[PDB]
Amino acid sequence: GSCKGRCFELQEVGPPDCRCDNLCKSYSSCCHDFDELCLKTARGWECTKDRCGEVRNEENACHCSEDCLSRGDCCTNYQVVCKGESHWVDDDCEEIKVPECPAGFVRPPLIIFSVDGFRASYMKKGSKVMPNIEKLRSCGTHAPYMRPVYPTKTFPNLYTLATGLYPESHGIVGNSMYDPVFDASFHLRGREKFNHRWWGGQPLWITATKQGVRAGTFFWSVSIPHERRILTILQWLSLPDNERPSVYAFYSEQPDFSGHKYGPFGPEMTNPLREIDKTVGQLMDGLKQLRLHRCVNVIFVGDHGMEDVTCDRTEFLSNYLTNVDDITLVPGTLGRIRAKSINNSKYDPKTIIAALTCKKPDQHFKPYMKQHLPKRLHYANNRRIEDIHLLVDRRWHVARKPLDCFFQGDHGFDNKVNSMQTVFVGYGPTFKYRTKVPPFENIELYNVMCDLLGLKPAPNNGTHGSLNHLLRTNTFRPTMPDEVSRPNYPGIMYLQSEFDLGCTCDDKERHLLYGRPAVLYRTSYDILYHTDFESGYSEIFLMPLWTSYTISKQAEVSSIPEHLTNCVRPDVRVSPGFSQNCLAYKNDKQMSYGFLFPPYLSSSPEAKYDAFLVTNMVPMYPAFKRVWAYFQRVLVKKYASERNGVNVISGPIFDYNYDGLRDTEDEIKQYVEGSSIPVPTHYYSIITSCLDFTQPADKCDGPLSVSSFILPHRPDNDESCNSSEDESKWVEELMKMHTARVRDIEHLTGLDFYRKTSRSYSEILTLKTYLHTYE
Ligand SMILES: CC(C)CCC[C@@H](C)[C@H]1CC[C@H]2[C@@H]3[C@H](O)C=C4C[C@@H](O)CC[C@]4(C)[C@H]3CC[C@]12C
Ligand SMILES: *[C@@H]1O[C@H](CO)[C@@H](O[C@@H]2O[C@H](CO)[C@@H](O)[C@H](O)[C@H]2NC(C)=O)[C@H](O)[C@H]1NC(C)=O
Ligand SMILES: CCCCCn1cc(-c2cc(=O)c3c(O)cc(O)cc3o2)c2ccccc21
Ligand SMILES: [Ca+2]
Ligand SMILES: [Ca+2]
Ligand SMILES: [Zn+2]
Repeated sequence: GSCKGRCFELQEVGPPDCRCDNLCKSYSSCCHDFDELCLKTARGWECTKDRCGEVRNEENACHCSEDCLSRGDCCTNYQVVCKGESHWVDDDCEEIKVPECPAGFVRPPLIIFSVDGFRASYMKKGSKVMPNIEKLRSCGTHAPYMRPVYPTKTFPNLYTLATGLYPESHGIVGNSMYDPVFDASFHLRGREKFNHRWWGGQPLWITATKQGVRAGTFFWSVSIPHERRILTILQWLSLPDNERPSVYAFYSEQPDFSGHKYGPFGPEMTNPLREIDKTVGQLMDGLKQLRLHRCVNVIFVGDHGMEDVTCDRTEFLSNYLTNVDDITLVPGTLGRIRAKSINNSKYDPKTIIAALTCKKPDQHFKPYMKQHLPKRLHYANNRRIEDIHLLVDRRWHVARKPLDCFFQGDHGFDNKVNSMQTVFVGYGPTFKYRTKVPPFENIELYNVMCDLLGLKPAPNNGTHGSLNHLLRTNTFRPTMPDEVSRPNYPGIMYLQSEFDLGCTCDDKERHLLYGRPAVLYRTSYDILYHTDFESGYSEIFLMPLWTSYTISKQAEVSSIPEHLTNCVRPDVRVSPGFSQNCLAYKNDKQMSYGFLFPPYLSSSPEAKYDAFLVTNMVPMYPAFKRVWAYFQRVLVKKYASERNGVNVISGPIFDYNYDGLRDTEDEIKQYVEGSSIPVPTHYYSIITSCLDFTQPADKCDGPLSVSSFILPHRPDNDESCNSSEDESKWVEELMKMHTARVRDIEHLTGLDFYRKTSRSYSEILTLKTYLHTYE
């Protein structure tokens, strides 16, 4: 019934003994004396010279008594003021080669310092307003920025951070959520968020406790001031080895709060950024007091950035739809449209998005069926994610009615938007000294954090080892996956006369730079060699899985000879039974065909004939052919001209269940008419070259540069409002919106790339997780 000596305990209490927890206020279960005993504030949070040696007065917020550090409740500045010790920030950075921890510490403790809406750019704008944060960044390990997940909202990103899962896998797909199985709605305000049914995956505090590592409460009630959070964590860290947690978490509502009201770049942002730094100096001044400042690994990390957004730049559905009253919309920086199923006869998904498509000359949102959203967002495979999505342009909002400024800043946009980028910093013995690392995605932190705790990570969407360059120790050693299916290498097995495919034609080492892609599923494929390209032909999918070729910088482009314009030749190396039939494409009136290796980049007039081989043909819609033709005839040579050659790996992807995973033969829903030939949901291409552009791609002795895409194989070009103009106007913009990581293609193909490079597997992993933003 009382909180005496019970304040901020870690005791797991189901009913009934009343509560003194860090979250007792959010639950309303605080024992009554929590405010007086636990939420002390008297005499502030910093020692003054007059308070030094003071007799202990329990009522003071913190203590400057000589018994204070025996009790572990000194103000964080006790030794600075009282014992004449230097502020951590004023001390010069010294490398922490080994963790200098008290005896009995089994693990280097870990502290996660989370900050809401910390734009990556704030770091510069504040080298002098954030002296403590800047010493952690300069002397520890830091990235220029960290990519948040989409939606770039607080809960999806904080839980992604806790799980290493995309929102669609852990289920916090948004700050607000309807779940049809539950018939219930989740909101940032309410007690529904406290129900465990919403929270999938395995968050870091569960991974640790299940493995015998104790955790402090990652969640703080807002009524608990930040200073008191720093004192509690510093107090948990003084507990005996039995009770002492290994991992801790501090959260700041700032600067998201001020970035919302005043905007991201207001001069008013400064003092928020300074308040945060003082809370860092309190933690590091606190840690140094405990002589834990060279023992604890500290992570400074945000959830998302802040963008200039005002209620003035708001598109209203009522201007595009007829029955805005028969729809539910999750509004703002992203759109989700569901049917108000009651009074909802007229609601038809197809009519809705047609009415929202390219209706205004400068439409600041695009409709999207979730499945057609860019694959790099991985935002479709959850029942809480509505089919209809509105991808809103940065700096804009979407709302139902004009009747829905108080805010100059907001966020939630696409996660490639630079204003949505956030910060990561690592400081401590397991982290690297004075070291910098490339921007990485926040789905990879979970593995690093398990590593820093010696925890076996739960299955997640990070690529374990992609971030080993962050750490001096706690090494996780990645191993290349093993080839499941092995390639058959066919020869001239059959005769041109044995083929009755209805295919007609007026016939008459350099390309596999980084080794053969591994096929990591059970199938039957043939490596096919040609002058200009190499391919792995799926006898199951009657198409190549991968097609690899190299186009040098000086390469010439050539037109399709008009006598071969509709030429499809039969490959003697592969069975009539394991080949497509041109007849199918004739019958299929909406389906046409394309080629993985472009005939435009043939090396000779004679070589070009290979490009017309039936084993290089794939189902392509006439609308997509516009996109692919442009990429093949124009952009490859352009990339080669810019990057001093490029190796290219193109192919099909099948993901009708939009799970981001290779489709099985049964998962395929669309085939060519009367054919066993599958229609891909997307086409991919991996474009690689030497990061050192003075070295051609084929003679590259160092790091690699890649850009990749997963272009959607759509029967129309309605995604492109400028599709009517020349492809010079729209194609590349489309391909930029569907930038992809090689990793993302590996999942969608079951293929493993870069297995035969000169680089370490760690580097290559880092390379497969890279996403070319074009921002
Ligand atoms: C009102 C705000 C100040 C706080 C909101 C807190 C809420 C999001 C947090 C508080 C307790 C959290 C759960 C707790 O850690 C136990 C686990 C079990 C694990 O398997 C999945 C996650 C889960 C349920 C946490 C979910 C988030 C919770 C409810
Ligand atoms: C993100 O991680 C989850 C966790 O593994 C992946 O979902 C699992 O995938 C495996 C492999 O196919 C299945 O055996 C599991 O059944 C899946 N999860 C569950 C709960 O069943 C998910 O595929 C990953 N996402 C991506 C895009 O790779
Ligand atoms: C290794 C994992 C690191 C992530 C830590 N992490 C902190 C959360 C947090 C804590 C609060 O105290 C809080 C608040 O006081 C007000 C508010 O609006 C939101 C708030 O969220 C949070 C939530 C969901 C998943 C993860 C989380
Ligand atoms: Ca990954
Ligand atoms: Ca799939
Ligand atoms: Zn947030």
